[PDB]
Amino acid sequence: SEAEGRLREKLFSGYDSSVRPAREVGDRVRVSVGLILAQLISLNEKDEEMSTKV
Amino acid sequence: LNEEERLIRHLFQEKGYNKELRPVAHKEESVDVALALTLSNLISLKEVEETLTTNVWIEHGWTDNRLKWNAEEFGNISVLRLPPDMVWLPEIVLENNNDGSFQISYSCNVLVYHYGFVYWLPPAIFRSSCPISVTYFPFDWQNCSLKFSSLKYTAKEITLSLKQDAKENRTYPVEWIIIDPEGFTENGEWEIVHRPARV
Amino acid sequence: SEHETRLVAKLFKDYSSVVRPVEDHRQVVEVTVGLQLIQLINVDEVNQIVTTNVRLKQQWVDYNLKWNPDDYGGVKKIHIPSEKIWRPDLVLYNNADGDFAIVKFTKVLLQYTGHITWTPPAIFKSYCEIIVTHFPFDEQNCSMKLGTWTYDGSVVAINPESDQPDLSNFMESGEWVIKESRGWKHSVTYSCCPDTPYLDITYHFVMQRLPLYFIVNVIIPCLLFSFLTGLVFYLPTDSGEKMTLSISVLLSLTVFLLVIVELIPSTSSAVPLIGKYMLFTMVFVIASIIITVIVINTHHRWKYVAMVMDHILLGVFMLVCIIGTLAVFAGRLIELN
Amino acid sequence: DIVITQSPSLLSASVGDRVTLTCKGSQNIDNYLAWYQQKLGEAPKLLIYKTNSLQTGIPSRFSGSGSGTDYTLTISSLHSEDLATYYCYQYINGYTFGTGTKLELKRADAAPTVSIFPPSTEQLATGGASVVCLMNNFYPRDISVKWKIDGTERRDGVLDSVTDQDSKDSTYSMSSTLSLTKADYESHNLYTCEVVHKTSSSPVVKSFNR
Amino acid sequence: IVCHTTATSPISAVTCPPGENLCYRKMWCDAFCSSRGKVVELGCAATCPSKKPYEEVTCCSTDKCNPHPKQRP
Ligand SMILES: *[C@@H]1O[C@H](CO)[C@@H](O[C@@H]2O[C@H](CO)[C@@H](O[C@@H]3O[C@H](CO[C@H]4O[C@H](CO[C@H]5O[C@H](CO)[C@@H](O)[C@H](O)[C@@H]5O)[C@@H](O)[C@H](O[C@H]5O[C@H](CO)[C@@H](O)[C@H](O)[C@@H]5O[C@H]5O[C@H](CO)[C@@H](O)[C@H](O)[C@@H]5O)[C@@H]4O)[C@@H](O)[C@H](O[C@H]4O[C@H](CO)[C@@H](O)[C@H](O)[C@@H]4O)[C@@H]3O)[C@H](O)[C@H]2NC(C)=O)[C@H](O)[C@H]1NC(C)=O
Ligand SMILES: *[C@@H]1O[C@H](CO)[C@@H](O)[C@H](O)[C@H]1NC(C)=O
Ligand SMILES: [Cu+2]
Repeated sequence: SEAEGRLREKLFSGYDSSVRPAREVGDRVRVSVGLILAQLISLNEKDEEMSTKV
Repeated sequence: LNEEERLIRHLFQEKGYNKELRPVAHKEESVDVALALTLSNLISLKEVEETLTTNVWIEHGWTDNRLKWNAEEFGNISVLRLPPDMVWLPEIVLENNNDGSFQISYSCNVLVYHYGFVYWLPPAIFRSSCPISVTYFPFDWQNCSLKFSSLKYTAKEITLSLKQDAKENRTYPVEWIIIDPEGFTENGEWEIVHRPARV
Repeated sequence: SEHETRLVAKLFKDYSSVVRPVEDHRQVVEVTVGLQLIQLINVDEVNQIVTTNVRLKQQWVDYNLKWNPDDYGGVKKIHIPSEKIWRPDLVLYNNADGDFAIVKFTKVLLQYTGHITWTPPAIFKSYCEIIVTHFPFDEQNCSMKLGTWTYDGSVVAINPESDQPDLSNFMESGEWVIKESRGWKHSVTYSCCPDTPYLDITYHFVMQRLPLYFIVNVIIPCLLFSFLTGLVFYLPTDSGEKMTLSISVLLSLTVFLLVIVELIPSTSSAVPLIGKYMLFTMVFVIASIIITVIVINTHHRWKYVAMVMDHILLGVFMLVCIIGTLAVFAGRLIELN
Repeated sequence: DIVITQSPSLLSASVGDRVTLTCKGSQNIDNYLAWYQQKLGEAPKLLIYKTNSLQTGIPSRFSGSGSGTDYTLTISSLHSEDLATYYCYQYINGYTFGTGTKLELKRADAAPTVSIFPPSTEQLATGGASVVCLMNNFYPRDISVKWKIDGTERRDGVLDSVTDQDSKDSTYSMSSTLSLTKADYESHNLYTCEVVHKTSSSPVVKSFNR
Repeated sequence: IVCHTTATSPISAVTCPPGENLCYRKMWCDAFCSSRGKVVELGCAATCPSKKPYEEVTCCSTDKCNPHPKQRP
């Protein structure tokens, strides 16, 4: 995949995964959070603990 | 000099093999991955935890044209054994696992044949979620399943299919779980009645 | 003071752990495999799993790891991380639910001849067909089928170090005695391939259970309950204790069943001999209760007839108890004897 | 370490002949054997390494073979440039060398020109009395020399040297000497040099008196 | 009689022991039948070997009459 390889190499030139993508210093990164419940594995009333696969 | 060393330098360093990229000519193509499952042992079914523990060997097969060679040019090497970390993998996981162990247990070598076929037979211990039906207990029967899919690739990037066997030069799909007719030690409490497979 | 660093650098500058360590690819790597059994950790009859502590000694010659000792001050051996070098991928074929391969990557000992010794520790959970019929006096033949997973016999050959596993360091078990052990190499042919054999080494151990624990905790209570169920017939009807006695014995047996079901394996593959004896005791108690009810009703109707029936049934019950106990235990004791 | 022996110690051969040299270890050398060629006054040149691999630029005449403890070097067709000493050595456990094989040109047999010379009076005036015996242009190099004085054999003070094959005729020339004091010389009068060589069933003798 | 045998590696043609007169070939599937094909066992027998339910046995009285499935007599 020549074009995908070249684009992938382009994007990560000088990229730093440890630095959040705020363009200006005061900018905030908006993150949307959603949840899909695949399985309610269990609820334990002795440990007061709910186990879920999501 | 060892012909295997020359061939591996050829395939990976000289041709610049990138394991990150799918083995396709064009991005719009999907790689056909064929699966078969060998059940080595049915370890246990726990009804209280509703968990099925199985020992399985997941026979992957796919074609990677980047890994072709002419055997006569490399001392009649027809098969090559490689760490799975070297080659591109379709990254199949047990989707309905019960404990967060999505991936295969033992990363054994892949066998790459000179005509470009990549064959893999990773063994794995799986703990899948099998919802129990208690109605007729103890004379009950349970419909457990193992569901395999890729989370890294969608149906547009790789195609799942069942392995095809052949008899009298006529092919047919292997639509069932493989079990050794003589080596298979049966479980102490459960008997396998049917073992179908579906895409 | 610096020559060992030089040696390791010279060895691994151009090393490859992917290719087989032979001069010519048509050659076979000869691996010597020696299983040392350190401890029989556990046996599980319910899940048919044998857990053992082992050292899996592997010896082979790496063609590329030779050196001349005089170039390095007489250094004849070094220690190398095993992740650096090529290794045979021995897999426990009959793994139950443990690791298929080695996961403790200890160091190898490398000699100037290129000879590598690697002795990784492992915990093996092998699948074993437990036979429960003679339980608890049973002998189990349990096996460990080891072989290269991906290499076939034409590229890697494995040879057993000795006819038997190494038991010199074996810690004695508290419940099983290893009667004998033996490794056999097998070569198998398949219809794909007339030329290439597939090789495995199957070690096996014949372990004999020590029955004393199960004799104490299971056999004696059942014997006592049977004895009481026999004695209940010598008790007079006019005592009124008959029904109370039989009911109390039934309740005690039912309570002890909560122990029995914990101790007896739940495998439905076959009925354990101790389980058969338990069921026999249960049926005997039930029949004794039924017969006691019949005799009580007879006496209230005939008194001498009921007494003669009691005297006959006392002997019948005690003879059935002794006969059942002997038919259960004597056969297995004679087989072991 | 591995001890190495070579055979033959000398090998007479003619131009164009195939020739084979054998090297044998006390232990398995595991094909880690090399062969190098040396001429007089010349830097040694490696011919073969790892029992088979020709050194780059070596003529195809040379080929190596062998296994275990026994190895051979073969020259298919001996050129005149190939007359030399050949050493095998191993490099797997220590470094040890053979004694060398002196591959030399075949030559027609020649009887030695034997002669004897007393210590001249110019020497006797100094007190030295070395007698000398010469054997010129003999072949093969197998030769034995004995000094006898008044019929009694002498070994004390005896020395000898032999030239290499002559560049034009390939024969050998040998000298031998017997150092004596003036008193020891004057104590005897008969002197003879006896030469044993393969070209005759009986030794040649050359003698002098007074 | 001379029959093929798998007791040696590779498969070899061997004169049978005295008294035994039938070549035989037995095959069955194992845990690797899906990729390696059937197991193949070749040998000599006086009587044709019994069949387990999953086994396939063929017995014959000719020299080298039980080749490997990829070979020919
Ligand atoms: C506990 O359970 C374990 C289960 O793990 C039990 O283990 C079993 O124990 C048995 C003995 O107690 C073993 O049987 C013996 O196995 C030997 C190894 O067999 C293999 O190798 C043979 C070649 O090896 C020779 O050469 C090597 C090279 O150095 C030597 O090291 C060896 O010692 C040998 O000299 C090879 O021929 C065998 O393959 C043949 O048999 C198998 C079936 O077993 C076939 O599938 C093969 O195709 C092949 O068959 C050929 O040969 C037979 C004749 O043998 C012909 O009839 C066929 O047609 C065909 O030509 C194996 O790969 C054997 O050497 C040994 O042979 C003895 O007995 C036979 C008769 O039975 C005689 O003919 C021989 O002369 C000799 O006396 C014997 O079979 C099991 O292998 C072993 N099994 C396992 C799975 O581990 C253990 O006993 C139990 N213990 C208890 C209950 O206490
Ligand atoms: C490969 O196989 C062919 C056919 O058997 C043989 O002639 C040839 O020498 C082998 N070797 C190489 C290096 O091709
Ligand atoms: Cu040092």
